[PDB]
Amino acid sequence: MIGLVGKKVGMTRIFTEDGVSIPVTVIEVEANRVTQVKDLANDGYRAIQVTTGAKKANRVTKPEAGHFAKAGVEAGRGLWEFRLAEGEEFTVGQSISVELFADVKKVDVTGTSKGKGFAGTVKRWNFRTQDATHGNSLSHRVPGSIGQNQTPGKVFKGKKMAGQMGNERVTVQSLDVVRVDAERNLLLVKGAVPGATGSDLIVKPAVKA
Amino acid sequence: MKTFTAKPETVKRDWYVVDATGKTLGRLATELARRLRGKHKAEYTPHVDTGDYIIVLNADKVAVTGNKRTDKVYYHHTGHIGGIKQATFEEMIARRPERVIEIAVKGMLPKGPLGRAMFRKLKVYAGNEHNHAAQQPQVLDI
Amino acid sequence: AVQQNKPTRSKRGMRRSHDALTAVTSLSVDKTSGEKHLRHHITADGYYRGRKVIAK
RNA sequence: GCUGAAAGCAUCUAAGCACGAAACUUGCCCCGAGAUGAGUUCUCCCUGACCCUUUAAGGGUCCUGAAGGAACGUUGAAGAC
RNA sequence: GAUGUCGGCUCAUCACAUCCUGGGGCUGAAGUAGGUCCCAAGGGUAUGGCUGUUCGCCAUUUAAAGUGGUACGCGAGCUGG
RNA sequence: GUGAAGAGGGAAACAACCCAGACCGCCAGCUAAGGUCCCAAAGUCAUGGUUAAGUGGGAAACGAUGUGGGAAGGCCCAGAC
RNA sequence: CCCGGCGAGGGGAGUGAAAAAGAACCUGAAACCGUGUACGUACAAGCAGUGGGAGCACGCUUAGGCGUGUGACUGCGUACC
Ligand SMILES: C=CC[C@@H]1/C=C/C(=O)NC/C=C/C(C)=C/[C@@H](O)C[C@@H](F)Cc2nc(co2)C(=O)N2CCC[C@@H]2C(=O)O[C@@H]1[C@H](C)COC(=O)Nc1cc2ccccc2cn1
Repeated sequence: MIGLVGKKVGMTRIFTEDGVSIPVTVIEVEANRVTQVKDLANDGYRAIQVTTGAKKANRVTKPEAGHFAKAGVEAGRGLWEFRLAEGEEFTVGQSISVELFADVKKVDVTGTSKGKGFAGTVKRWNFRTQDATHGNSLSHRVPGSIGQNQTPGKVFKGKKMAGQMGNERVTVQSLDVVRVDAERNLLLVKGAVPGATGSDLIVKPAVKA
Repeated sequence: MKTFTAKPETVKRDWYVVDATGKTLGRLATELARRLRGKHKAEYTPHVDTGDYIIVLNADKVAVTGNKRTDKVYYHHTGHIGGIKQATFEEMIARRPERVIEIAVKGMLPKGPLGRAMFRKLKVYAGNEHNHAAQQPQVLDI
Repeated sequence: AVQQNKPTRSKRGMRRSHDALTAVTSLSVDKTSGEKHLRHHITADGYYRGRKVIAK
């Protein structure tokens, strides 16, 4: 089915009566308002565009304001699209709460991973470090060989090298749902999810099942 | 006097439409490339595109002799070392039947900027309907 | 480590295609002194936003 | 393997039909319209007056300067720049 | 009027005459476990003692510790026994 | 015999193979080897056959009711296979 | 006389046949580095030219369809000793 957009509040622990501690990631899932509904006759596919949160009226551009005004709903801090599974039907202005995850039992959480910046092969690709002694000359954490001789005479595409690490879209699948508190707009899922505190998260039910 | 040469600003390019149902792939693409280049015009000029626009319909119904419907392989490389992918004539027809005609014609056209422009005058569709009626394309039984 | 062929004037100019400088889009004007200054900086005389900030 | 002739039989095959593996195509994750074949959808903004002239996708003057963008500044669990 | 060699380290990539896993036929295949041949290259495919060693012997593991090509891959990447 | 000391055309590219020996010029014509569906100049030419393997466009001993043609022979309406 | 740090270095004035003869001084070549104008260039692959060749600009022209510069596209084409 469809998913929801939320914010990562942080992590804590839930104690059960059986003496177990469940690590949970708290996700604030406010009312998700539908801004646009796409069909096949006009767009070529079925989906819905949603928003959540709030934004400074003096900072909302006129194009964005007109997009929300056409739906008759307040503005948010972004826009996200969800596909429909051939049997779902929504309407503009419809508010979707976290109660939609009441009987799912598992979800997939997508977010933007933390940014490590320019990372080395040891950290980015788990390359084995060379000898710290025994004659090593300036080659302790360097990659080593990156190819072969007069044969192909080039470095193959996809070669594992240093470069940007993190700050990319990441999805974690099949996370257990621990609690659904609609009174507080909270969704507790067992385990860690991508991103830092305060980042945006897309929560969809598990597709593997 | 100097031999006549065509001008791309004064050359006349007509529009044609063709039905590919039951037609042999190679024996069809040959006439297309012949017309897309302009060899059928007395004003043919190798450094000018004197060809005509051609619409191809029902590309998903072309014919091939022998067992080429299952033994003909379309290889292509992606750039990575694994790279080498392949698809049969049947697989291509089901996935993207238009590429069968385009690939056959691209190989019969000259290689370079000019031949790359001739290919743009080819409009291939999988069905029997096109959205170029405004150009009034004339039927061509080729 | 070192080149096998001498690069050209062309490639030298291409590399320097990103070496050009950027001029200040505009200079700000003080309310009181009407002097011209960098934005968010004080003037040569010592004014800033018409308040007679440090002059000595 | 089924049915089944050439070959009165037989036969998995020649017509036709059904099963069949971590390989193949998908399904899962990520990039992705410089996909120059440059795509689609929604929304927002601009509704002057003249002159010259080898008179056209022409040039120039005055008025006008939107949406939005950039710049500057405070900065960031973003970042070599 | 210079194409720097063994082995080790780091990083690998392809082939299939396949070591493991997967699918099958025959068996002097009861079962368990094996033998042989066919299909299959998706992924995976030991640590240590001795020796400069590759190899090899030994000890102990593993579903398996595959065979080869890549200047007997890789010193403008390290080492120098 | 050619190259060396020899250009040109053909063999995809290829000093030595095939055709052929460049005094200069021409937006004239006939030919050689080799070729005439498109890339790419010229037959989607004509006539009668073969192949179904993309053989053509890579290869042996050997193996097989693949298929075409030919010369005989054996058993048969006393009823053959 | 003027800008400039009572500078360097320049701009005027003046000398002289000449200051583009001003002492970094007769003549003032080439490599090399620049400003300006015309044309071309951001889907196109390689000794960078050659043959063909559109368009643009400019000069002619007693329109005379010529010349100069540029060179989209295209056939051939792997420097010299
Ligand atoms: C110090 C001192 C060692 C001494 C000389 C050194 C030197 O001159 N360095 C200068 C480097 C020159 C280089 C690297 C030149 C390159 O541009 C081409 C290169 F790689 C190509 C290349 N080189 C090499 C191989 O292929 C080869 O062997 N070497 C290369 C490294 C040294 C070694 C070398 O030559 O060692 C020398 C040793 C005395 C040989 O011992 C032998 O028994 N030799 C031998 C064995 C034979 C058996 C059978 C028949 C006949 C034989 C004849 N000779």
